[PDB]
Amino acid sequence: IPVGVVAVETRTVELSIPADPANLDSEAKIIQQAGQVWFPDSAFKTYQAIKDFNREGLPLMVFANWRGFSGGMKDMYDQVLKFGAYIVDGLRECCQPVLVYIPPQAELRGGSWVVIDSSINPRHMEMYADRESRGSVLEPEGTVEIKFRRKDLVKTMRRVDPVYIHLAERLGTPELSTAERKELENKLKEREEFLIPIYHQVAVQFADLHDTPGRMQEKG
Amino acid sequence: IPCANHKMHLYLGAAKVEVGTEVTDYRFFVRAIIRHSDLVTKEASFEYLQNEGERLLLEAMDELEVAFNNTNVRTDCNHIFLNFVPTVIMDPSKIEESVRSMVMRYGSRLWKLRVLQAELKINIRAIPIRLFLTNESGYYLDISLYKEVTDSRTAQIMFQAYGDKQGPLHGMLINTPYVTKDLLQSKRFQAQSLGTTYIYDIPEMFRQSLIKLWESMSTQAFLPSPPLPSDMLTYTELVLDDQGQLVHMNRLPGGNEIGMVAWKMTFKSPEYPEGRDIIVIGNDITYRIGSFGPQEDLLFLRASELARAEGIPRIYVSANSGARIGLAEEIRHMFHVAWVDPEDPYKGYRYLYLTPQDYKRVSALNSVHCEHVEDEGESRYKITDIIGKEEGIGPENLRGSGMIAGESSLAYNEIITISLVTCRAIGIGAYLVRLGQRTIQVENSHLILTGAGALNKVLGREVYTSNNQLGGIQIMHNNGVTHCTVCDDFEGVFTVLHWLSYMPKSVHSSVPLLNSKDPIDRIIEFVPTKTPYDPRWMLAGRPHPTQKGQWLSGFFDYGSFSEIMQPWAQTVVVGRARLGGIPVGVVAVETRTVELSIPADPANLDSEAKIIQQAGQVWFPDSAFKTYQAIKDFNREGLPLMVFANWRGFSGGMKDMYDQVLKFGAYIVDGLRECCQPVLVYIPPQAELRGGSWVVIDSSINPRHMEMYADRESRGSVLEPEGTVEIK
Amino acid sequence: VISDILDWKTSRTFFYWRLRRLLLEDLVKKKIHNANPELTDGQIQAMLRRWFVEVEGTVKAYVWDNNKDLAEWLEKQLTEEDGVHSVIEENIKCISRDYVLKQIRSLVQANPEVAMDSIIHMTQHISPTQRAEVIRI
Amino acid sequence: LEKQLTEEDGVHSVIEENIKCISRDYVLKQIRSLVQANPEVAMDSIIHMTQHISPTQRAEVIRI
Ligand SMILES: *C(=O)CCCC[C@@H]1SC[C@@H]2NC(=O)N[C@@H]21
Ligand SMILES: *C(=O)CCCC[C@@H]1SC[C@@H]2NC(=O)N[C@@H]21
Repeated sequence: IPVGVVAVETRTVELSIPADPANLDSEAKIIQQAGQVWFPDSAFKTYQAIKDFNREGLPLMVFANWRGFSGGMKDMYDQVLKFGAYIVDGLRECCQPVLVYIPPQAELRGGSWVVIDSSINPRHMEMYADRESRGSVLEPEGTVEIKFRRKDLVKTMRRVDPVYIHLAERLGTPELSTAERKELENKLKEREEFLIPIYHQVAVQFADLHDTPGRMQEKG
Repeated sequence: IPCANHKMHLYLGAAKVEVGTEVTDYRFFVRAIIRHSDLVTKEASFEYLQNEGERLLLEAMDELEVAFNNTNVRTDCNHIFLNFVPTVIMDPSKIEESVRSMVMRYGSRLWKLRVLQAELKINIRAIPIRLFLTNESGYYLDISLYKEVTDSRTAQIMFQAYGDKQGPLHGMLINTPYVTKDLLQSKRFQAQSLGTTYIYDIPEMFRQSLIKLWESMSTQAFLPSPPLPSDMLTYTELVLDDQGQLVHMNRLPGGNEIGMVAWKMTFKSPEYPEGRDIIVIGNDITYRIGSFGPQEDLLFLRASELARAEGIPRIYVSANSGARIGLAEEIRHMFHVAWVDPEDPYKGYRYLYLTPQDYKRVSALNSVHCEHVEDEGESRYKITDIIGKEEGIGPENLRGSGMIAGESSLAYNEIITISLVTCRAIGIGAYLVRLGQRTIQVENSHLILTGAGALNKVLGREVYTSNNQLGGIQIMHNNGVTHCTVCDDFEGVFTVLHWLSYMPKSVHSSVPLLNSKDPIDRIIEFVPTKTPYDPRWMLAGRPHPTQKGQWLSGFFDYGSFSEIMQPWAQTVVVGRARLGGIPVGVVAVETRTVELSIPADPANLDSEAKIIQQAGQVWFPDSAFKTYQAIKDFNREGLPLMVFANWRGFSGGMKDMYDQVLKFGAYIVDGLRECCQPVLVYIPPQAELRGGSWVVIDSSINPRHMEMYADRESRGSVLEPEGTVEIK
Repeated sequence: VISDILDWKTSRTFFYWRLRRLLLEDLVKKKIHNANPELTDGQIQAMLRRWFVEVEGTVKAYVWDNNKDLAEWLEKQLTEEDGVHSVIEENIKCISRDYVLKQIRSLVQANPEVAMDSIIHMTQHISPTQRAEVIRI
Repeated sequence: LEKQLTEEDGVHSVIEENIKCISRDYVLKQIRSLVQANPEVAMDSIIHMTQHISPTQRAEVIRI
């Protein structure tokens, strides 16, 4: 069965821009482009492919692994937003089946979902996910930076770490002594600070449990 | 609070609260006493009133400035009271005029100092009068006037107004205390504290802007007498029922339970003085900061559906934070870590789990999916998926966002869509703006997909400082995203209405025609020359350079020309104008050389800013794409095109060929083939069309609508004369 | 390849009257198209040209390449009702009537199997003399 | 579905019969809609659709 194919590069690539010989003050440039990102050029290429295959009369098989759009100054100046809109306008005019599949070890995050969501063209578009897939608005790091800052991490440690629990319970005893309270406070400070990176990894794991395909299946 | 010149007695007041709720309302009160002998008026008290008003107002503001900066309690509604001892003989209306002017000229400072109420006591001749001023959002000043009347049954005294606009204090006791903020306040305050207008103040702005519109257009066309402001705008709020359908409801402002509000507005404009309809949709920045949820998305969708069903414009006011996110807090305080080494946690953990005591309290909610395991001799429920009992934070917001995005893409092709950016838009919000393709951007607002902080986290260093570096005017207005920039929300509303005055009231209506004050039968006084000139001079006209007065007329009606996307692709000019009262879209060509400035990305330390010289009478990738955008937008808007074609061809250099000039040149053709309105191409004098620039606007593309005309001082061919002699 | 050669100083007037003509023509052409959506552009334009001559007369047939005069005539046909009654509207109505009649005939002739299912309903809301003709023939 | 779409003169594809029912009723509704929305043409088409009919059908036309 012939199909159109869209897929995503995950390796880093080098874009080489030549120098114009009519401007002796110009220079050639190499720009690193990361994978799993939509740049102006790749977004426009995707739009071209979608439109061309719609006219050709073929269904689309999309292997979607985008972590979002580039928000840097230079891609915003080079009109990434416009081409991102073009993608939507392209998918809305599909007349053939459009099947989106999230491969294993792939994720869709935020802006990259809302432009290929099946709600654009409900009659034709479908979405499927692997078991090793992820999908959400924000990656786990960006979620913990908002909802699980250090204060809440410490609150978590208060009920987990045996050492920190023992010290916190000991300091709760009324009128032990000045010196002992000072020592306990310093021990608590050192222990809670020492345990931050591990509980940070725990936090992002917790947030990751919110981005699973089981949730997406329950929500429809 | 002590101060210099202690005739201006300053107090700081804190609202009385119970032992529960804390104090959040703090207000300054300036209470001044003005002592002076009585005045005998021989039309000689005007200077006294004006000078004392100005002097006392300035002193009040100065003392309040000092005391305002000396503390940090974050006051909201500061008040000034000026009690004048002397009696003056004056008509109260004249006092009203004087106070009005004095307050308006210094309204900016009063706004900065959060002075919202003011009272002035003064005796006439003697009968006391009390002037009550409300100065909220800085476009409209409300002045009321009351007399104190003692004709009561008890020893209590009450206010009596003058019948015309009795106002809230009519029949109220003069000793009414000052209240402690209300429904609208503490939400209006937050919104203004973010640099944006509160949502439920938007209708009022429209009304006041319409007034300005009826004034502004009075110099362009013969307009009828304007109706009173109470008949210029009427609106109904659009709310959701329990099923998800729209209900037309009349209720008090500030009663929204979701972050989205919409109205159907009917108003009378100079071009349609019988009433035209629009749908207005807006984000409430103060409701769960920004944040599209599922219900907000649904309301947006249903209102857009209404607009398409009626065929009327849709106005979107963007102040949001993108898709709503959240975390399942009911699990956050229950889970335990299964450590690899419970004594040394730095060798990893295997999983997260709930104990039976926690699992039994959530399993009936479908908030978490766990599997029973036996580990370390303990019964555990290992977590595999978290769902969350709270709706509106999960992946349902992705679907919803996509849903409304599709709606916008459809709306642009059926109705008019205009977007105004007042605070900020992140992510989906930006797309919702872009999909309207008609964007007004307030100063100090930004359209981004990713915040600066996230980018700094990803890149590993403090690359970006402000979100305005990513989506501010200096990017969005120069790359063709924003059409027009305004200084505040009120000007933005005005600009929306201004644009609407050129276009049909509905998709099923003709273009609005005006009875213009610029005669059709005149001649054009400005003549295009052979040397470079500003294309605006022929479109609109110029000040007569010989004299000080005297305007040299152009092609289009005087004052009707409005340019859009001005700094982007400056080799071509696009805009709206009127010809004899007939609105048209305008395309024209720059013949002067322009300088394109390209900034350097701070994320690439090896980048450099560049200046590129762009000649006139040439199609470049940017100017070609701009022309395509204009054509497509005016075809959807419903206006005919007037093209002043003066292109010598496309750029064939390496760098413009690499930057895809050919593609955009093709887009021009595809745009013109879909015109449904008249397209009139005119070659001005001392203008030429050569080669590639003709074949893309030739009337053969759309023969039913396109026409070409030439002046006597025009030229047109495949090749210029030099290129022809070099061959033949 | 061009329609005409214009002077710059007087272009304002020309383009005003031309655009006014074209917009009015668009209105009437849309009405014609809705009366018979199966017409093409040449047919529509020819209908308008013929109707102008037929109503005004052949001596006035030269008054066509005159944007002012013809715009005024079109406006009178489009803006006035219950009065002159806009003869052009009557011709448009003729087109619409014949078009729907052709659709009816086309559907029944392409599909005779439905002819007797609609024959009843269209012989109900008729005058008794019309019913007499139905019975007689 | 393939069996219903690819096989003819045989099983005869019952789904095709249901589609034909829809098509028949739709064109009938169009006829009724045009005459009811515009009675003035009812007697201009009444003749032509009573020509290519069986004599018994003509008898029913006369009788009613
Ligand atoms: C990779 O992790 C995300 C890359 C996002 C784009 C980056 S950020 C700064 C650079 N500027 C730009 O336009 N793109 C680059
Ligand atoms: C001016 O007479 C015609 C300008 C054509 C484009 C020129 S040629 C070399 C430069 N490179 C480029 O891309 N544009 C410039």
